[PDB]
Amino acid sequence: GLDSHELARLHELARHSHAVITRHQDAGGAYPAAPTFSAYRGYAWLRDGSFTAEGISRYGDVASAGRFHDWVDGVLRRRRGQVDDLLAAVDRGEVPSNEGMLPTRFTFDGNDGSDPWWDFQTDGYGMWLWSVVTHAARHGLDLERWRAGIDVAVDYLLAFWDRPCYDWWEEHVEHRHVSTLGAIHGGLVAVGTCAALRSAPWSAATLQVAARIRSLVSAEGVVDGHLVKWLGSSAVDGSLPACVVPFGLVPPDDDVAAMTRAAVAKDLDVDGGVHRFAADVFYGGGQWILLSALLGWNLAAAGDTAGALRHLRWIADQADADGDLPEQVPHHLLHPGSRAEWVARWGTVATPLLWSHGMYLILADELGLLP
Ligand SMILES: [N+]
Repeated sequence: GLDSHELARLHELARHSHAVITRHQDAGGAYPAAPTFSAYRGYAWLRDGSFTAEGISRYGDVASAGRFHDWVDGVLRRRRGQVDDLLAAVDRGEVPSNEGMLPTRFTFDGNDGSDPWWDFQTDGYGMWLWSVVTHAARHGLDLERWRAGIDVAVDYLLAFWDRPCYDWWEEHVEHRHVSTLGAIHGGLVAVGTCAALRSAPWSAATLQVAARIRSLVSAEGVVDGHLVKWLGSSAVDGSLPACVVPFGLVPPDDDVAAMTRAAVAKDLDVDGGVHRFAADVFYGGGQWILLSALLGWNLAAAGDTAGALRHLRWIADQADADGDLPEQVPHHLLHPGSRAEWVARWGTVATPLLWSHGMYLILADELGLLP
């Protein structure tokens, strides 16, 4: 495995990952995406925050992870009326516009940070349900602390899970993305199998809807034995291993899990750095730390320690002078011509990206390498 040279570098990157996350956590509890990146600064995402919260919970900082769940919970309780209004609209056959839906970007005070016409996404609500249930399980906590916010998220997701929306990458609003469906599935199975939530009025409905998601992925989201980026597509996306671990469309040992890991590695992994999708022109289509971390987590869960380690080492080699992990690195670019216009508009690549550090902590934990 690892000599004490490697073990010391990996331990130090874990401790720094904890530090950069808790130091930039907002006073209100939110985890920001990236404190210094022009286009992300001032906002919080449930997707980034939930994976960040899971790394922090595995690290053992119950206080930090708890303030993030408090923040999300309170933000969702404040949307109780908005969600009830959307459901009542649906019940009158007046299907609301993307412009009326719950937001993607939040301000640290829980307001919409963006107009959901331009970035409507449902995955973050499903990831938060997964995150808070897994945190409560790990540390023996009472979910009643966050139940009223869970109720808002469940109600919203049971109504809107099958709606087209933008993918994790804010593209293709017309499509139903398999990693978005996967995130919602993980959240619903998390609350539906949670003994502390056995009397919730939605308990049975969450597992019936999770089964409806798996039926749709079965019918339109599997080609040549692997998951695909969106229903009706042949291609893969770097986010797809999340549909195995942790969101559980299939478990690690399933043939579709194996074929999906192999398709993602062949089509999108270069020397341990995982690309998002073939067409990606964002900063030239670089190699994403969080996606290398996600593939590595999935190889670990499937019993491929070696492959997991190789991805962890690749990630650790992208750490900068201070131990900060960027969003992505340009060692291999899918569309090199496009990088310059992105550096010009938005600046140097987001560094640190909190989600990079969260995913680092998860993969390190899966390999038993936390201090
Ligand atoms: N695991």
